[PDB]
Amino acid sequence: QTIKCVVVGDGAVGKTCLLISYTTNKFPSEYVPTVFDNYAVTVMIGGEPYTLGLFDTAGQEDYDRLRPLSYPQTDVFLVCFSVVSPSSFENVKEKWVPEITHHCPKTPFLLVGTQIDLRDDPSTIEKLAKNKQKPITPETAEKLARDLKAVKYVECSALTQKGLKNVFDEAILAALE
Amino acid sequence: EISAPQNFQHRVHTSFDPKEGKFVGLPPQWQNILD
Ligand SMILES: Nc1nc2c(ncn2[C@@H]2O[C@H](COP(=O)(O)OP(=O)(O)CP(=O)(O)O)[C@@H](O)[C@H]2O)c(=O)[nH]1
Ligand SMILES: [Cl-]
Ligand SMILES: [Mg+2]
Repeated sequence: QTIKCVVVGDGAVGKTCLLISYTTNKFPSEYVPTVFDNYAVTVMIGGEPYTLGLFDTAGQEDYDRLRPLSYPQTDVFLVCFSVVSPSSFENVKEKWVPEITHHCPKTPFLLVGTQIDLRDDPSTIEKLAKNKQKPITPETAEKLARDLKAVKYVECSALTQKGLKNVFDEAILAALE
Repeated sequence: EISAPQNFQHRVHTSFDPKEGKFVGLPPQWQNILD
């Protein structure tokens, strides 16, 4: 059978890189915003192969009416934010969870923190500090996941691949559960 | 355990085509909204 996994979240959060890094073990060398892309991979769990269908959506608000047309029969959502983008974290509560709830009320989702390799980056810590803000800690991310009311919180880096496979392994388990 | 993913396929790629001035490579359910 086919697992339908839909990835949502603000622009610049890193959804395309997350997916290309995992499905291909290559990091995209360019930034190109998404309207819509559908990729497929095959995964095997306990001897049983599954097609994992991965829906890469646009985080730009311009696609608010169109994006959800892709949400029917979703098995699991990845609701993404960048651990170094507080505005993307706020929109999880304000835009993204409300959106996927409305369309798919009984579908499980994971809260996914992206770009964790940038937490200890001096010059992104600087960019944040010029507007008196700071990265999101796991402690804070995990409260939001509990409260909002996700399967769990996972985080990763598409660039280093730290925790990346785990994100999708938990997505797969959520869909099959 | 769960295997690493295999047999990567890029099935749909939607873009806006400025020469034609319309989205191209659309999912079918978007198509009957936009075309
Ligand atoms: N350092 C670092 N950079 C990342 C990571 N993931 C993505 N990026 C960078 O962040 C930018 C945004 O990545 P992209 O994957 O296009 O984000 P997106 O969420 O798909 C944007 P849209 O919603 O418009 O499709 C790119 O410049 C990319 O190189 C990461 O884990 N680490
Ligand atoms: Cl399934
Ligand atoms: Mg993208």
